[PDB]
Amino acid sequence: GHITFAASPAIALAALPLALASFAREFPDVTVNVRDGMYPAVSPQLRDGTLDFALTAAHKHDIDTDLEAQPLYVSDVVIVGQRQHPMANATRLAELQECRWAFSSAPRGPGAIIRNAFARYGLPEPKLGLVCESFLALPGVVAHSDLLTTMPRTLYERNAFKDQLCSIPLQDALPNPTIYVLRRHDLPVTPAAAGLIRWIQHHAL
Repeated sequence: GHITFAASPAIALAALPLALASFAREFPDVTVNVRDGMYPAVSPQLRDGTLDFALTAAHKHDIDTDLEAQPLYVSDVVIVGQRQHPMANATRLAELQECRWAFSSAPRGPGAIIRNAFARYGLPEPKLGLVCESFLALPGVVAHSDLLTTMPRTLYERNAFKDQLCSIPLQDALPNPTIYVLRRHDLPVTPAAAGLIRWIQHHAL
């Protein structure tokens, strides 16, 4: 009667608090253990049963065979800088090509989202200003610098420095990651876990 799971920052900030409230009404007897986790770091923990499931970005084709992937949603990735950044009003990635970036976490390694974005539009590599694996730390770091970064729209909307940040109004396309429910496919689902996932799905809409 316990559920142990990991959640992405976007989910942890909006869907999760509402989902745990609704879930606790329906299953008042189940104790939840929630933690951060991103793929591929969660993979060993999913494999060995220490996590029941992880809600995380990943890429369909790049997930260990042991795991199934129920896609929930495509995240909304935004580019974020300090509010009066010289590139605040930029609409094309080429206009950003000389900025320094805070490379943020992603399944394929820090900055993978912006590097992939720059690559797909025929640009050279984005310039590395620093690596910030902590989504907790990221908004305050960017607010106190002229670094740009990428983050989930949910983090951009819900962080303690929101009054000191902007989102770049891009007309170019960012490779949005798909958020999955990741879990051993040989693990039957309990109605408790399944219901918690439905609630998270419901409130992330």
